[PDB]
Amino acid sequence: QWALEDFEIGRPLGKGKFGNVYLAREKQSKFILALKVLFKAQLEKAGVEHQLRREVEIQSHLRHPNILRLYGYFHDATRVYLILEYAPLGTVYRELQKLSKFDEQRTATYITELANALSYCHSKRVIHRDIKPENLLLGSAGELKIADFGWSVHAPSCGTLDYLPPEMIEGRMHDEKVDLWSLGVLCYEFLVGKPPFEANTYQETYKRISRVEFTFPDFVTEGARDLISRLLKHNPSQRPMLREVLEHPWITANSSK
Ligand SMILES: Nc1nc(Nc2ccc(S(N)(=O)=O)cc2)nn1C(=O)c1c(F)cccc1F
Ligand SMILES: O=C(O)c1cc(-c2cccc(Br)c2)nc2c(F)cccc12
Repeated sequence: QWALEDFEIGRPLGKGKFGNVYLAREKQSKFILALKVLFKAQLEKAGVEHQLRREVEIQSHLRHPNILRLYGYFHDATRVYLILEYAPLGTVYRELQKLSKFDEQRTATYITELANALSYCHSKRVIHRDIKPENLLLGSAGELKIADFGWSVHAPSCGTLDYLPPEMIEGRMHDEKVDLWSLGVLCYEFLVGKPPFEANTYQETYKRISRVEFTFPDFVTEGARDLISRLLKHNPSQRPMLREVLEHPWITANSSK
């Protein structure tokens, strides 16, 4: 079905970890795509083979304009290859380093696209549990696309803690409401330029998250402060639904259609 000899490899798009993502073209069709090349050696050592097979399983079945498509896969003597959709405008992470922060218009648009992709995800019981600017790509029309379903499982079932909710950092039972916390973290970071629980240590970030310790800078408007505060609740049941988020007055007044 799939072999390396079917693709013309180009420029690197990102580096790992388990390996790199390269720009590639399918010889037979001239289809431009992105080839994630993971090394079997590193994947063992970490014991992620079950998780990756789980990711690929989930990601290949999903169909949404705000979820990055996985077209297929293959493997050789030492590497596993993922055939991904190529997002031409790069990462939201890189965009945020460039602009430092985003306006209300851009933030509400990204939050709408993210909530939509998450509603679709939850309607198939899939919980992402890893939404972060490094895992968000931008399509040719600048539309947001969720990219890494590595740490995703079926609800209700590590690096920097910045986007994880209290129930997850404490090891407790967590469900769909975990992704609603991530949304609040992202909405804050888009407007401020840094996540609300950021710190110089993991130990301190853990304290900040468990205690829900965030302050808004002066430029954060009332509407943004209301949506973020509602999302950043310790009790998961106290967080709103995705329907409520899409219908928030700050979202409806700044988003797009
Ligand atoms: N599948 C995919 N498409 C893109 N598009 C893209 C376009 C330009 C750039 S840039 N400005 O040169 O760094 C980067 C990516 N990335 N991508 C990935 O899997 C990917 C990812 F999710 C995270 C990090 C790196 C990646 F490579
Ligand atoms: O035994 C292998 O060759 C092997 C295969 C895969 C793999 C195959 C299809 C889809 C996906 Br996702 C992964 N992964 C491996 C791995 F992660 C480590 C060692 C061997 C394999």
